Amino acid sequence: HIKKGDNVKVIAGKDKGKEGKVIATLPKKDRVVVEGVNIMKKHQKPTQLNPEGGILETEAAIHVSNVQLLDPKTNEPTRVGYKFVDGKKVRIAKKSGEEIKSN
Amino acid sequence: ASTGNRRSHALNSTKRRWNANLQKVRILVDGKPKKVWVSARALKSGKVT
Amino acid sequence: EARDILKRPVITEKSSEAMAEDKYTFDVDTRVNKTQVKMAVEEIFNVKVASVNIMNYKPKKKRMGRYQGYTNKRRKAIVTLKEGSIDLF
Amino acid sequence: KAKEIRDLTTSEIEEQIKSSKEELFNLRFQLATGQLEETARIRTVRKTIARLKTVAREREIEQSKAN
RNA sequence: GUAGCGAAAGACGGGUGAGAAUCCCGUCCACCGAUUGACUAAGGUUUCCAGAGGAAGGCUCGUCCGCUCUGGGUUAGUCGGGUCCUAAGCUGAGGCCGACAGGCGUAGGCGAUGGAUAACAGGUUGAUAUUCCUGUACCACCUAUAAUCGUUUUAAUCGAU
RNA sequence: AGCUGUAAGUAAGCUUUGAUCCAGAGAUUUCCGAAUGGGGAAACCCAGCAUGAGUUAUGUCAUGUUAUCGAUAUGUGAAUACAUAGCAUAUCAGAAGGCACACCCGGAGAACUGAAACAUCUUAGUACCCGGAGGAAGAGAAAGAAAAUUCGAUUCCCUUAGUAGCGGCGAGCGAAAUGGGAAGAGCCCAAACCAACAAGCUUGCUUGUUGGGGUUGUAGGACACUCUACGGAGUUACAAAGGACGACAUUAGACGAAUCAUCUGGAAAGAUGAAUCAAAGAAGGUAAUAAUCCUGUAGUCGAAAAUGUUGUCUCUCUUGAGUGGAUCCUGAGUACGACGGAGCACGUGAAAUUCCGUCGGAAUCUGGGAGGACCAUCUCCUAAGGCUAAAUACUCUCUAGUGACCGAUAGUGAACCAGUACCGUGAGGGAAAGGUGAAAAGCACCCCGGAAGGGGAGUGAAAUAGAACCUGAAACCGUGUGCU
Repeated sequence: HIKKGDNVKVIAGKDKGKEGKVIATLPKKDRVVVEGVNIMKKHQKPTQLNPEGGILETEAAIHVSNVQLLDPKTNEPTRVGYKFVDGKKVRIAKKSGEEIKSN
Repeated sequence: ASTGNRRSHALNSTKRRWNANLQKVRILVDGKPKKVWVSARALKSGKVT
Repeated sequence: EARDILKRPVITEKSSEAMAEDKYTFDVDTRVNKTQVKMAVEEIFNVKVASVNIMNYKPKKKRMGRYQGYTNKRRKAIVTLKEGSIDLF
Repeated sequence: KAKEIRDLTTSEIEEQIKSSKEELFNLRFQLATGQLEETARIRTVRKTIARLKTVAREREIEQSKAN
């Protein structure tokens, strides 16, 4: 269960073994979006505040289960758990101790 | 209640009532002497006039 | 009350031509009478009011792609000023 | 405010209510005469008035919890 | 590719268009004329008026409205109704009757198709007009304004239950 | 850490002071509808009174209030002199009226049908009309049944048995006695006693009022005889402990397992190599089928109204004082029966329970009285005089949690716009149509006619996968080629 500033590895899909940073999250349908990963080619018409339009090569959302956090100590994909430190809940890395993310 | 049958000689049946023998008399209900219907059996031994 | 009873102005070409004279057209609450409308525009815009006419507009049938329904009903007031003016735009 | 709206002196609330209602009136008036372009104020002014009536109700109930 | 296309007189010129026996303008001709004219009821409920495309709609096309957008659009002291009156009826406290449910009925209520009640001339829009504007009136209610009636019984006033 | 329902995308704010969410508690809650101020063609119209704002004042507006019978105190009080009614008040408005009519109890109650109509009978005391309550009623601590040697205060629900019986002895209808589950929980008026009160009365008595007394007799009480009380304790009841009453559930709930990597088409979840930590280790949903992603399952702590609700649970219980039944009491239009009918399995009668109308009329200790025709023996009551217990019924869909089941002419008429289109004046009748996601990435871009095409283009692991991304088939029908 991952957050907006994280650094992930993709474990399933066309990009596989690639890594990246998540940049939006869309949690009510479980789809993160990672930079450099799952690039679409959108046919975008001429808009009122735009030129005729491009092939718009941007990232498409990927399901959240194809992505795993990288252990900060060993750089392996790991699952996460929760440690309770002083009423606060932190994510731990399940092969080591804490993984710190704010961005 | 008080419905039942009328029966013929060949034992046919038609529904029929039995009415009480109401008579209108002046009794002493609470306050005034009031006129009311009451059966003859009821003022055989029940209620003053 | 007095400021929930005037709801909107009405801007149309007919209403503009009325504002060539001293007439102003508002959409008002549908339960108010026209004494209250006279008193409310005198209280709010600080003017003196000659007369006010009023009319009810029925609900209007409408369509949006196999959804049918009605508009709201409207109560339109047209108030004639005696002196003063009102700077809506 | 919305905490220390409860700290207001039950006539600041009354004047605050009618000031907020005049503000809402001007906003609705200039939405129609189509120069508003920041239409999110209308909603928050409504909720302010809602805030202001709610506490002014509950003072009343506490004013009769004693009498 | 049959029956049918629902009574009736149209012709030509111009225009507009991707495209016209069809739409618009013109001229001539024709039909109804105690009405296929003009108003008012009931009934219907946005069909009314402007723009623009009509994918369907119309016993064509759109190059109209009866699809879309709004631009819309209905203004009353005097018009027609309610704040008045009652008819036929319908209801009806108490009352009478009735297995129940309920029926009848008194004063009273409600109830127009009847009675009562104050406005006309001109101007004006794409769309309303005795309603808007201009003029001239009329009818009510309330408050000030003054001479007049001055046992307040009576007195023109009050005024019946 | 995102969010602004469905019915999508901006302005936006939040905001770490915690948004959006999820539970709990409160506040607001237009108008109609027993609608109840009066009226009315629901969702509207018209008022009054009292405050309040406004106004020179009215008009206007706002806030309260204004529909019958009960209770407190009364008050007045026409035909007819007071009274009492009625009456008009003042108050609580008290209380009526709110129903899934599925189960339950009552009232009233068909017919087609069966008999190879039927009319007796059956269908059937059925439909569903009306009224009640409700989380039931009935019954009941017995004139109770059982008839052996009785029995279980009762009571109510799954064996005898298609037996006994009833029956145009036809069609058909159809028991009970002899027991499992569950299990008792006892109250009145009556007898006299006593103490006060008043009235009559002449203070004697009587009348009545309030209270303790007692509810079954092969006796209970005044008594008449004789000598004990909180012993036990007890809430579902009559004393309640209403209690600190000792766990509502430990219910909101929420946190909270443990696995996995490599190679060939998009990915493995195919072939290699491994693993899971104990109360979970059990299923089941995610471009590829993780008993180890979402999660449960196990564990955790657990909060409002909670308190398992108890083993002292304040008050406070009821230790029973044994003989007789000798005299009194033991229930009134009544037991008690005739006449018409109904219900009892039973076709009304030779009837042991109920209704109408009429009759009438008992008894007391030598008691009387009652029990499917009469008199002696057996059981019962001390019927009618009265009552009231739990365990005993039942689920629209309430609510949550689940399954050789509906798998969508479906439990549903309707898993989509459904009691909707539409049809009918109205009661009413009543459809069709369901279905990405791998991801809109939905043919920018670009080129010839409005629609529609042809090209490229694409997120396109695959558009004869283009809005008919649930794909998607068939057949009927087509239509243009051709071999004979």
